[PDB]
Amino acid sequence: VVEAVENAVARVADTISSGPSNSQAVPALTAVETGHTSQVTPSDTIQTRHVRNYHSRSESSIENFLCRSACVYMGEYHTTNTDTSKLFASWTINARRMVQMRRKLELFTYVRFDMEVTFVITSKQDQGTQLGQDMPPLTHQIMYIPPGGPIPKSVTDYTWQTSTNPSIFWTEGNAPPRMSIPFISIGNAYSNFYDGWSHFSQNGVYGYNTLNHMGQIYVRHVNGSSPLPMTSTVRMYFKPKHVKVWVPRPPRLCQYKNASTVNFTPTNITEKRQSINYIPETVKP
Amino acid sequence: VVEAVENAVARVADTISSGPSNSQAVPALTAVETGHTSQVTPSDTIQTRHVRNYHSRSESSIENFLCRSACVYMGEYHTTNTDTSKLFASWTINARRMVQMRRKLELFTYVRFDMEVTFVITSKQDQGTQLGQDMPPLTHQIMYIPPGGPIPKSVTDYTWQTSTNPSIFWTEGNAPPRMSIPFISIGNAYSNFYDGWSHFSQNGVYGYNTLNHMGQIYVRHVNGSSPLPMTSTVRMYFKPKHVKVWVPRPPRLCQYKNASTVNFTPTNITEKRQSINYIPETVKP
Amino acid sequence: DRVRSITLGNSTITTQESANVVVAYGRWPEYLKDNEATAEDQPTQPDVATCRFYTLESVTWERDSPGWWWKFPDALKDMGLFGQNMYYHYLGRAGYTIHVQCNASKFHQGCLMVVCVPEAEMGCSQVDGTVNEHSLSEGETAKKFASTSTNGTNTVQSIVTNAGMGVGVGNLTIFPHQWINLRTNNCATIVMPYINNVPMDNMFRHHNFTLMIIPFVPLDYSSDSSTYVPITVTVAPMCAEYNGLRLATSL
Amino acid sequence: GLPVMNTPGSNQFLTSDDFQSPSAMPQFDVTPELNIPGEVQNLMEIAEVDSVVPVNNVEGKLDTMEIYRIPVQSGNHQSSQVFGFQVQPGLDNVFKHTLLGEILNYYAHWSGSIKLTFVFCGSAMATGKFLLAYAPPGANAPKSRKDAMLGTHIIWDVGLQSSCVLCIPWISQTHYRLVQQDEYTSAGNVTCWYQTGIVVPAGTPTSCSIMCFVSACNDFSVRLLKDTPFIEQSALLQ
Amino acid sequence: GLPVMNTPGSNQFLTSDDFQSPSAMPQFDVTPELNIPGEVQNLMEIAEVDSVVPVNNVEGKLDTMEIYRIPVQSGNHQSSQVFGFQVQPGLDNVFKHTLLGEILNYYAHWSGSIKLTFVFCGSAMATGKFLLAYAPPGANAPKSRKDAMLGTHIIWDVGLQSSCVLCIPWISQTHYRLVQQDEYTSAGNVTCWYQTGIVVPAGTPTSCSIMCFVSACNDFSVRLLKDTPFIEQSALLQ
Amino acid sequence: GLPVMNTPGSNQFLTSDDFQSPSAMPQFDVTPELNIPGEVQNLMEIAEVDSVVPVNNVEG
Amino acid sequence: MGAQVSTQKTGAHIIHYTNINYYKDAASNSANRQDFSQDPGKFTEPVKDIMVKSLPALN
Amino acid sequence: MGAQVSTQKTGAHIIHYTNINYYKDAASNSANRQDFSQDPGKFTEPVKDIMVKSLPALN
Amino acid sequence: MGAQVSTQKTGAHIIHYTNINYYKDAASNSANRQDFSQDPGKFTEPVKDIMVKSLPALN
Ligand SMILES: CCCCCCCCCCCCC/C=C/[C@H](O)[C@H](N)CO
Ligand SMILES: CCCCCCCCCCCCC/C=C/[C@H](O)[C@H](N)CO
Repeated sequence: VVEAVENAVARVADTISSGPSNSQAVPALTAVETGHTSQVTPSDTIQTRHVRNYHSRSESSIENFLCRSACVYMGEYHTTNTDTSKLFASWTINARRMVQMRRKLELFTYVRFDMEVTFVITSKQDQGTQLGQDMPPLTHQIMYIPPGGPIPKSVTDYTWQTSTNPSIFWTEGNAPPRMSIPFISIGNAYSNFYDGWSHFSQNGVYGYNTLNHMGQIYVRHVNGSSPLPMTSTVRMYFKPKHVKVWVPRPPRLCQYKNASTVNFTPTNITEKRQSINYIPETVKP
Repeated sequence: VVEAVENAVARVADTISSGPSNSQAVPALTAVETGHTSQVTPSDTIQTRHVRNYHSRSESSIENFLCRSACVYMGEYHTTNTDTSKLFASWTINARRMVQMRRKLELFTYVRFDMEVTFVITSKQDQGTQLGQDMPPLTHQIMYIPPGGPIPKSVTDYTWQTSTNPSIFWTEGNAPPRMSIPFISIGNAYSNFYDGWSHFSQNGVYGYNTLNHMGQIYVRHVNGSSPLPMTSTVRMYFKPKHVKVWVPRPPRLCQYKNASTVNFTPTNITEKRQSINYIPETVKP
Repeated sequence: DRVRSITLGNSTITTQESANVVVAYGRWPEYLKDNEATAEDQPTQPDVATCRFYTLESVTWERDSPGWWWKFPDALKDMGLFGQNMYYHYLGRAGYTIHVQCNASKFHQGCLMVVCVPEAEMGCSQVDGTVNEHSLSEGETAKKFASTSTNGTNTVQSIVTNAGMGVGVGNLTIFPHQWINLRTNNCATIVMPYINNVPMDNMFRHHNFTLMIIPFVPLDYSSDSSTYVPITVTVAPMCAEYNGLRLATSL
Repeated sequence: GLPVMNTPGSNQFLTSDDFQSPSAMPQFDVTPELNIPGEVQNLMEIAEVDSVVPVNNVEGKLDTMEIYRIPVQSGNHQSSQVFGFQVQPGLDNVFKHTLLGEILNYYAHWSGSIKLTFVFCGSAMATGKFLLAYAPPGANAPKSRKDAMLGTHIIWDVGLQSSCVLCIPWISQTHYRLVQQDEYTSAGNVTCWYQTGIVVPAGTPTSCSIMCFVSACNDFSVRLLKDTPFIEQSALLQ
Repeated sequence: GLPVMNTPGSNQFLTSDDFQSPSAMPQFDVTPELNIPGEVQNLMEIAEVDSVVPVNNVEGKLDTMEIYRIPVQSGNHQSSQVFGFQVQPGLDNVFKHTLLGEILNYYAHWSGSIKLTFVFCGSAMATGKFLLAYAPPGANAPKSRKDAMLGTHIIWDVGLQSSCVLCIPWISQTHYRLVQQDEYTSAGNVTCWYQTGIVVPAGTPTSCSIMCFVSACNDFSVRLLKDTPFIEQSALLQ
Repeated sequence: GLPVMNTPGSNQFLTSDDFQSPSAMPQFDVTPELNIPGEVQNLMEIAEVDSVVPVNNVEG
Repeated sequence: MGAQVSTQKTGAHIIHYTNINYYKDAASNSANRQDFSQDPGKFTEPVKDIMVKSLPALN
Repeated sequence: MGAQVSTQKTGAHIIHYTNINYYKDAASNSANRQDFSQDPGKFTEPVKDIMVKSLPALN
Repeated sequence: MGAQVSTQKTGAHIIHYTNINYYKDAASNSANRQDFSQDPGKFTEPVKDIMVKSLPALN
């Protein structure tokens, strides 16, 4: 069986031919007080020729705009140390620490989508005086813990049994690991802004951290080895797909300060020029 | 040829609209002495609006509940030693040594399914004063011995010929090995609890070990090498599929003591609070 | 074409110099339907005791005035039976009709922007800090935008150019809005539906939208023209529903 | 051969994957299926069965049957409250080890209505009436019968039928609540009061007890599987 | 098995690929979809909305509302020019932080017509007429009303309608221009002049101001996605 | 998954191969085609045009 | 060629997939994740005489 | 065998492709890059009374 | 399933092949090596009046 699926191409409007006019129709006179934006084209104000326009608005749809991978977290962890908390990495899941993807997401109030997640892991040797040894390939474990699950205390804790938590095992020299996640929220859509509190007495925690609660990630080395110490760095990449967004907002002007708040320092509207009439001259012999 | 298979979605019941009432129907008066559980809904006791409910009970079916991989065994073995019994690992097959999967399985009296088995093998260097050598990739052999087969005495025993036993050969740096096993029991379904003996005189062995008898696993290094000693650890993961279960039971309250018995230490029913009326106040300015 | 009349409950507004009416995203308020509900108890719908125009207190537009904002709900929690139905239930839901009035003579000048911002989350003047609710809202009294950068603790960073949200104030036209240009009209009207990511919500915990009034062209006049020019707001809830009746909460 | 290209995710072990794999025992012939009574097809069938709630979980009673009995008696005790607890079916000590609680602790999200059945276990000559009330979140718990009567309640009259059902209906702003409940997804409280009092004739014991059963309704469901925090070990062979 | 051969590109991570991948949560049941007002389907819907242009971006006014007002007054000021700027919707300081500018800075190529709306915010008793002119590239910007009148222009008469639209039509030798405009893809300039002057009666303020709004027409489009230069950090947790 | 076996020639770069490859710019919208005069379809069209021969190629 | 086509798990308020079996034993097939039946009356109502729920339980 | 055939993105002035779904969940499918709808009037014309654009806005 | 079958390049004096497109963009397809058109008169005979070749070129 084969099924033919049709794809409607969507191009921009053609401009029509127009001639001289002398009448009572005033397309160029409006009133912005109504909250309405004028729908006037060049053919209403000047004389125009007919043009057949073949341009398409395909790369500005929301799906093509948001469906690319971006880094959201980077972290380090060791194979040998004297701290036992630096032997594994762990963090809470969100998209608020890297400013590019998070400014791109905050153009809208609410978003809903599935996700594709990729990891990029690299290792390196720690600076020691005596070098020289052959080491077998390293293996890494990534575990996702939804809220309420037990938390590892070390790299040999029983919790890495991962009986019900989903985990990834990977070894260096292969393709980067990848998996997809569905839309997981107790609400009908994700919320990027929340003008409210956590306690009914209008106090407690304000803003975004009240609503996310999506678990944690833990990463470790599996070998448990290496008399000479090594160091690994893990980077995580998000890619949304099957997207829907609501209620657009003005883009962020000020620089970000931290991952919890919308706090900012006052910034200008733009940079200056000489005077309200200044023109740069570019046609000179 | 293509065959279309239909999947019936199963959602929860809608709540219907209900108004005031004054009659002799008493839906809220029952008697628990009968052993019957009351089938009353909110619309029988209060006034309700009509709601169309789209929620589905898909993740609480037995198959989705049990079809995940869990660790059931971990073991160590060396390439060089002075014991010749620590050069290979061996164990009897069951699912009673890791408490998470075994508590999950014991919600039912009888179970029947096929299995998917995965192995995760890692190696490491033994702590010596002089390091530095290049070692070729290591290869490992896993052999399953059904009850009655000959038992290896060393890592060079003839029994690793594996002429009729199924074995796996694997080398480090590849994907983890995996294979599937059908439902192998002389009974019609597996038994998680057995309130009986092995001898007709009502003595001998009591309980679970009377009925399982499913063979052993042996694992070794194939290289037979390494003037500097190494150590490997093997972990085994089970995943049941095509499941059926019977006769549900109350979940285990006390902690487990050993893998043979159901022995326990007396535990409380829950933890305490201040008094039978205690309420935590959370609405305070 | 410039005259309009709006009736709700036992209240009516007339106007003789209106521009038009903005319907936020082409959507009128309506009640919750059966295939979108999650709460199971029968809801209450008062329908004329709550859905009527309430008037707040007025502000004075001066020659150097930065602007004002209110938070909705929590500006109507002491208004008649709407406030009482807010205090006894756990869940509420309503749309709104907003009407802003400001009149002046043909010898005055000035221009105001009237905008409704959903989920307007604000920042503190201390960047290593958090806001409190008194700095966000004073009920029926308005908060005041500032003229420069603010300092000190516990106050909101309120210089008008950033609108206290870290954006450019000239882009707020992305939201539902109108203008009051003193030579053209004397009132603005916005009809706002219920906008949230869940079908109902608690009305004390969550501010659904902020109302901002920002002058772009200051007020000016000459020798002996009137100096006192007030601005007045009037709001009416629509399709109001409540769920989860228990004893009255106390703030 | 056929040209191919490997994508990210190759050669990984995901513990919730669903693939095919070769059989280590080709053409093995399994034992025929037997029709054993009591087959289970969904975990929600177990959560719809009543189980006894340990309402009296105070110091000194955690290992006796007294943990299950609610005490009532005759005389003027109207100002005294009978019992009260929060609605947290997987979090509160009162509900966490029951059947419904044990099933919920394998999941992260729950939704639906909850049934509480009360049974009077006094003599056949004792009479009385009680008020059973559920309050929604947003206020503090009631301190008197007058406050409690304003929420969702039922008046139970003791007679030839021994049992009365209080149904807690799903009233929430979100579709699901967390099993690990916080202040944002709170669900309210339940309280009991004397509506008239207990009256007995001469020759009867004065004190009586009440028992409470919990179960789930036919609109109930859970999601987001996780591991449970009630079982643990410190080494293998356990 | 089946014979195959691997091609170049195997085992690489391209950040704009489109493949299938296994699910880490098999058979997860998502929350039903709600019909929230204000759904967006294309970024061009946002760029077609008017936003205010900061035409008066001179020293000392970058953080006040005065940055948005264009000053005009009564008396003989015909020889003075009102305002002027280049047409660089993603490059010039005048246009770069508006809605249209902010959308264009995510892209490399743009094309289409541009709408500028002007609103007079003086008293109801003031009268005047203005000339709004757009000149194509190839010459220097006009220095007088006589030069400016030779290009594409409109004469705005102030009255009961407060707003006048100057439409800049797409006149270009290439199909697309660069968002980072150079001399090769220049687009021209816009200037304003007094056509008659402002006349007021006694008792009215003499000075008035004009405001300008920018938006895109229905033949507008962009392409070649890129990262924006307006946001940046020096370390994580920002 | 599906059982497979790799043949000789795997993971090589032949500079005259003809395979498919993933796009680094998904759904990019190209400029429309213009009808420019003088389109060439085969190199033999150029060799059929006369050109002048340097017959007198002697020293100086 | 012995292909099965069935619907995918979606939401509510192109959507089907294809499967081929590669092996000779049915124990090699993937899990049956899309079968949702119920029979709760076996555990909640195991009584000989039917109880109406609007009538008294006794008498 | 549950194959979808659809047209490719080309220019203007052999062109279709084939897809098979391999997984049971729809969250595993690839992105929907070929849906191009618009509704700008929701943001640019949100007024109760219609405005003709050749007529005056007021009076 | 959107398969194209076409003839192979052979000699003169079983021979066809199959192709499937895997990607959504046409820039991902393989080269068009089997299109052989010609129009030499554009470069060799670009004159307004036709020249017969058995007649004199002039007179
Ligand atoms: C260990 C294998 C699985 C790896 C775990 C990855 C799962 C990550 C949880 C999915 C969360 C994706 C949606 C969250 C993003 C935020 O909602 C956005 N910033 C908008 O709110
Ligand atoms: C060497 C390659 C094959 C690897 C050998 C693995 C075969 C394992 C035997 C299958 C046993 C699976 C069923 C046993 C589990 C118990 O029955 C459960 N705990 C319930 O009784």
